[PDB]
Amino acid sequence: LTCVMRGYLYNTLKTEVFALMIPKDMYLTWEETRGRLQYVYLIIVYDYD
Amino acid sequence: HPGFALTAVRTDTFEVDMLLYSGKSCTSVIINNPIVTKEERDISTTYHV
Amino acid sequence: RVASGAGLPTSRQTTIMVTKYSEKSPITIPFELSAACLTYLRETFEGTI
Repeated sequence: LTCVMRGYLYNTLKTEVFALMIPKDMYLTWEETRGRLQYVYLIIVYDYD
Repeated sequence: HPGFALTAVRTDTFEVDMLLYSGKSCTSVIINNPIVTKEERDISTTYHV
Repeated sequence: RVASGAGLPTSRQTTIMVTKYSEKSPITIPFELSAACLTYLRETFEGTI
């Protein structure tokens, strides 16, 4: 697998540009209306049950 | 009947076509040639005129 | 001005000076091109049909 450390995800000719896939139950959004640019975070939260 | 007689106020909005008259050379407009500005990315470049 | 008859106050000279000013209202429209368009515009790979 070739993986991207810093950049966009695209073909050899940038003829197509790939998206990042998030499984639905893992997706979070916290504002009613989003601003133009939004940053993506990965959160791991521990429950002490 | 309660012992008062209230008066109601409301505004209705009407959708209107306008007609506008203006005399010959009533105002003078001065313009420059449009200036083009680049912004560069890996996947697309955008031009602002 | 109009000359006055007996008993009525004669009208004095006046000089009235006014100034007017301009206004500004720039406009902007963008257009954008994809990196594949920029690649294929310049580059001719092997020259096939």
